[PDB]
Amino acid sequence: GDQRFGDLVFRQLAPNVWQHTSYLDMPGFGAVASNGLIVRDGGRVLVVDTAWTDDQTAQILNWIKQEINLPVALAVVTHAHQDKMGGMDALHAAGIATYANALSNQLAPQEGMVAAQHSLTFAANGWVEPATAPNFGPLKVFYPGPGHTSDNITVGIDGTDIAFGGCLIKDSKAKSLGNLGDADTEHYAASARAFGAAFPKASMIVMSHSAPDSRAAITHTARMADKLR
Ligand SMILES: Cc1c(CP(=O)(O)O)c2ccc(Br)cc2n(CC2CCCC2)c1=O
Ligand SMILES: Cc1c(CP(=O)(O)O)c2ccc(Br)cc2n(CC2CCCC2)c1=O
Ligand SMILES: [Zn+2]
Ligand SMILES: [Zn+2]
Repeated sequence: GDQRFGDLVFRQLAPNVWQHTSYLDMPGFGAVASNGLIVRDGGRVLVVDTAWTDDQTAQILNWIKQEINLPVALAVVTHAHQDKMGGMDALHAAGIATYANALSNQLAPQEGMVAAQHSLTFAANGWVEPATAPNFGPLKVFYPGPGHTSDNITVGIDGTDIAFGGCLIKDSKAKSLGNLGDADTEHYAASARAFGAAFPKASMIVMSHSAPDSRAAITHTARMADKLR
C-alpha cells in the first residue's frame, strides 16, 4: 500500500525494500513522480537516489527515522539529473556518506547539482569495483554503458527479485524514451540490453517514474533505443 508522508509516498516492495516517490509540478506535463529505493540491511538503511529537491530528500530521512529508526549508512545516486541527485545537500547536512559514478561527480556542478563525496569506478565489463563501494551489502551496482545519460548506473538487490534501471529504462507502455537531451543515441540500445543481462533473475523492474513493471519494460526500452541509431 502507498504510505503518505508529507508530500512523498513510500511503498514497501519486499521485507527489506521500499520505493520512495517525490513529485515536481511541471507546466505542460502535470505532477511528475520520481522513484528511488530504501533498503534495510543488518541494522542500517541504504538509499538509492535523492528526491527532486533538498526539502523532499530531508522528508525521506524523516520517514526513515519515524518508520524504521535505523541509521542511513550511505546513499548512491543513479545519474546527475535533478530527479535523482537534486537533494544531495540534504544527505550531506544529515552526515550521510554519498556515492555516485565518478562521471556523475564530474558532471554534477555543471548540472547545478552537488557532487557525491565518493566516486565509484567500474570494471571494463560494467560491474562496480567493490573496493569503491564498501558496505553496499545487497546493493549490486552496474554501469551498463551510456544511454539516458553518459553517467547512468543501475542497481540490483541481492536476496530479492528487484532491479532498478532508473531513467535508462521506460515502462512497457511508454510512448517514447522521454528526455534525450543528454542521451547517447549510438549506445542506448546496447546499454538497456546490458542492464537486462546484468540482472537476469530480476522479475520486478522498479521504474524511475511509474509503478514497478516486468522485464517487458527492458525489451520495450531497447526496441525504442534501436530506432535512435
Ligand atoms: C516520466 C516521463 C519523462 C522522464 P524520462 O526522461 O526519465 O523519460 C519524460 C521526459 C521527457 C518527456 Br518529452 C516526456 C516524459 N514523460 C511523458 C510526459 C508525461 C506525461 C505527458 C508526456 C514521462 O512520463
Ligand atoms: C531533466 C528533465 C527530467 C528529469 P529525467 O530526464 O532524469 O527524467 C524530466 C523528467 C520528467 C519530465 Br515529464 C520532463 C523532464 N524534463 C523536461 C523535458 C526534457 C525534454 C523536454 C522537456 C527534463 O529536462
Ligand atoms: Zn535524467
Ligand atoms: Zn527520468
